[PDB]
Amino acid sequence: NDSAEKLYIQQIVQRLVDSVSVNPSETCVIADVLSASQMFMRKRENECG
Amino acid sequence: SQYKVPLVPQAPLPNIQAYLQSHYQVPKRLLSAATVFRDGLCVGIVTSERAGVGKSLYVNTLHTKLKAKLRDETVPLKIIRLTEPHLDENQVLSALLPFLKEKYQKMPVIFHIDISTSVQTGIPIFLFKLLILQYLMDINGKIWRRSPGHLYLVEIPQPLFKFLDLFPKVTCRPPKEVIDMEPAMDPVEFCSEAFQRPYQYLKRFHQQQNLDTFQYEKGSVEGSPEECLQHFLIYCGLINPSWSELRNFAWFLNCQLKDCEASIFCKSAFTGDTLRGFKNFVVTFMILMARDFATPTEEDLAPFSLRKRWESEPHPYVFFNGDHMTMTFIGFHLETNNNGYVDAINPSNGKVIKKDVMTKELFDGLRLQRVPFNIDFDNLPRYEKLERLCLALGIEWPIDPDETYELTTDNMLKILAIEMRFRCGIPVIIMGETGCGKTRLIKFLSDLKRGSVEAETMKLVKVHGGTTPSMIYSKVKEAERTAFSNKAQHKLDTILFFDEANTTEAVSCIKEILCDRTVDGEHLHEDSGLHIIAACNPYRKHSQEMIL
Ligand SMILES: Nc1ncnc2c1ncn2[C@@H]1O[C@H](COP(=O)(O)OP(=O)(O)OP(=O)(O)O)[C@@H](O)[C@H]1O
Ligand SMILES: Nc1ncnc2c1ncn2[C@@H]1O[C@H](COP(=O)(O)OP(=O)(O)O)[C@@H](O)[C@H]1O
Ligand SMILES: [Mg+2]
Repeated sequence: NDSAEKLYIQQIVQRLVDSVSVNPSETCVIADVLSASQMFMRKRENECG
Repeated sequence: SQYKVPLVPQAPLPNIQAYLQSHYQVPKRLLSAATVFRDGLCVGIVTSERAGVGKSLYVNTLHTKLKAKLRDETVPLKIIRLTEPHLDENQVLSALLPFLKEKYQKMPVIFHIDISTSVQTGIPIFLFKLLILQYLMDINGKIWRRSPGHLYLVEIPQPLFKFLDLFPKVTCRPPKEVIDMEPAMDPVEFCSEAFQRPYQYLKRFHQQQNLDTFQYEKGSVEGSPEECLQHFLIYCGLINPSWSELRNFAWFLNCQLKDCEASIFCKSAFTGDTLRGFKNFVVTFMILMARDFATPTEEDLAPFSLRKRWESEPHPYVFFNGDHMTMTFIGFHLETNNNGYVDAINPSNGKVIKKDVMTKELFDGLRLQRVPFNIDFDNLPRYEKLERLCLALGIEWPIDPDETYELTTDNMLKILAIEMRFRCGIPVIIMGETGCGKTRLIKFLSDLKRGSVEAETMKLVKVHGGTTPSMIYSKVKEAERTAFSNKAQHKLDTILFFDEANTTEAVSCIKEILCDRTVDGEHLHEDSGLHIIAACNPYRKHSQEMIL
C-alpha cells in the first residue's frame, strides 16, 4: 500500500550502499528519489512486469 | 476417395456399455483383485464434475477392502501420476515395466492410474489402448499386456463427456449432492477422533447446553454420519463445499479444541467455580476463525483472477499458548455495547460484526486473571512484540534473529496465519505478486524458529519455466532426508519453500506434494516433520494500450 514502501526502499539503500563513509544525509535523497520513481511507476496506467 | 462408404455405422450407447460390462467380467475361481469391485468388473473409471470429492479415498477404501478379505494380503498399490500435456505412453509403460515381470506379483494387485487436469490432448487414445486394446507398445522396446485379474482404476476430471460413458463408471459427488438423494462419511474417519471430538462439542453446542461437563471419553458417542454431515454443513458458511473444505474445518477445530483442552482454563473454572460460559465463546469464535481461514467465496480468468477477499479485510486471530497457560488476541478490539454486552471491531474504521457473543462475569473473571485483551500493536516496542510472538508460537527463550526486518501488524498476521496453517494440517499456498515480501517473511519465520542453531532450516526451491517434475521429486526427497536429519539431531522442524510455483506444467505435481501428502505414489511420513509452502503468481491481463 506504499506507506511502508519508503521504509523498505530506505532499508535497502542503507543496507546495500554500505555507506560507512559516503554521506550521512544523502541516503535520504537517494531513498526518496527511488520512492518518487516508484510512485511515478504506480501513477501510470500500466507497469512493465 | 472412390472407395468411400456413405453409411457411417454406429451402435447405441447401452449396447456398447453392456458389451464392455459383459466382457469385463472376471470369472469365479480365478483369485483376482476384482472380487471387491462391482461383482468382478476388474476395470473402473472414477470421475466427477469437480475435484476434492473423494476419488482417491474411494480407491483407498477399495484397497483396504481387498486388505480385509483374502488374508496374508501384502498387496501393492501402484500409483502412476500422469502429469504432462501431449501425453506419453512410454512414461506409464516404463512405470509399469519393472512390476509384473517377476512372476511372484501375479498375486492380485490393484493398479491405480492417476490422470491429472493438464493432459489436454492425449486422453482417449491412451484410454482405448489400455482398457480396450489391452496393450502398451514401444517401437524399439517391449510390449505390455493388460491382464484379466489385475484391477485397474483410471481417474479423470471433468468431448470427454460422451467418451467416458462407455467403460464401467462409478461417479462421486460433493456432500450437498449425496445428502438429498442418498452414508456419506468415510466410516474410519468418523471413528477417528479428529471428526469425533468437534462433533462431540458441536452436538452440545447446537441445542443449548452448558459445557461444564467434561467430554472426550476416548470412545465414539452415539451419532450418525448424516446428522454429523448436517452439522458440518450448517456450521461452515459456504453453500457448496467440496470434501476438502469440510475436512479442513474439522482438523482446524480439532487443533484449536486440543489447544483449549491442553490449557488449565477448564481446571481453573473448576477450581474457581465462577468462570463458566467460556467454552461457548470459544467455539463461537472458532467458527468465526474457521470462516476467516478456510472459506473463500475476464470470462476465462474468472475462477482465477476474481479474488473474493484480500488482506484488506479484518482477520480476528486468537491463539492458545501450549506450554504457558494464557491466551492472546491479535487483530481485533473489544468495546462496550449498549445492550449489556461487548462487540468486536477492527482498527482504523467502524464495523459492528458478530454481535451478542457473551456476558459480563467472564470479563470479571479474565480481568481478575489478567489476560492481554484489547491491545493495539501500533505503539509497542520491538522486544514486547517479539515476546508476544514467542508466547504465541510456543518458542521458549526468544532471541531476536533480525532487527532489519521491520515488523508491522500485517507482517505478524501473515506469520500467525502461515504458522497455524502448517501447524494444524491445511496445505499452504500463497497467492501474491512479485513485489510482495514472501521469501524474507518465511526467512524471518525460519530464523525465529531455529533461534541460534547454525543448521540449514529453510530451503528455497526455485521453480522456473523449464522445470521438469523429476528434479521436483528429487528436491522434495532430499528435503525429506534433511528433515529426518534435522529432527533427529536438533529436534527442529524445517520449511520447504516453492517460489513462483505456477509456471510449469508440473503444478499438478506441486499439488501432489502437499495437498494429499504423497510423493511419486509413496506416502509422506506424518511424524517426519516437514512443511511445504508454495507461492503462485496472480492471474491478470495486461492493459490494451500495452498490447498496442
Ligand atoms: N466421503 C468422504 N468422507 C470423508 N472424507 C472424505 C470423503 N471423500 C473425501 N474425503 C476427504 O477428502 C480429502 C481429500 O480428498 P481426495 O484426495 O480423495 O480427493 P480427490 O477426489 O482425489 O481429489 P482431486 O481430484 O483434487 O485429486 C481427504 O482428507 C479425505 O478424507
Ligand atoms: N519487514 C521488512 N522490512 C524490510 N524490507 C522488507 C520486509 N519485508 C519485505 N521486504 C523487502 O522485500 C524485498 C524482497 O523482494 P523479492 O525478492 O521480490 O521478495 P520475494 O522473494 O518475497 O518475492 C526486499 O528488498 C526486502 O527489503
Ligand atoms: Mg486426482
